[PDB]
Amino acid sequence: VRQVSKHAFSLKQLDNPARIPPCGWKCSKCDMRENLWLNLTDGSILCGRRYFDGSGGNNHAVEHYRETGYPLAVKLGTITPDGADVYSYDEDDMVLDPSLAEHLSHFGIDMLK
Ligand SMILES: O=C(O)CNC(=O)c1ccc(S(=O)(=O)N2CCC(c3ccc(Cl)cc3)CC2)cn1
Ligand SMILES: [Zn+2]
Repeated sequence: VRQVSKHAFSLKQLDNPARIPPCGWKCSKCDMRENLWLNLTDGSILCGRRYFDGSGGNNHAVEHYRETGYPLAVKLGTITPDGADVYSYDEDDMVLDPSLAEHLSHFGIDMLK
C-alpha cells in the first residue's frame, strides 16, 4: 500500500495536453516501446530508469524530471479501473494519487476503460 503524494491534490497540469492513446507509445527520445512513463504535468512519454543491476530503460523520464521538476509520472500499461503505478521523483517512492482519474482524464484517458 502506497502513501498519498504531497503533490496529488494541487498538481498543475499544463493546458493543451495531447490525447494519449490506450496503447502503442514510444519514448519521445529513443526507440523504447516498453517501460514508458507519462509525466502527469506535461504528458511527456519517456522511458524508465536504468537500475543498478543494468535492468530498465535509458533514463529519459528521470532526466526530464531533473530538467522540469514535474514530479509525478504514471507507468503506461499499468492503468486499470483499480488504479495505476504512479512514481514521485521528489518523494522518491511509488505513491497514491487520489486525483488519478482527473489527472488521466486531462489526457483523454478513461481508466474505467
Ligand atoms: O523509471 C522512472 O523514470 C520512474 N520510476 C522510477 O524511477 C522507479 C524507481 C523505483 C521504483 S521501486 O522502488 O518500486 N522498485 C521497482 C522495482 C525495481 C527492481 C528492479 C529489478 C529487479 Cl530484479 C527487482 C526490482 C526496484 C525499485 C519504481 N519506479
Ligand atoms: Zn528513452
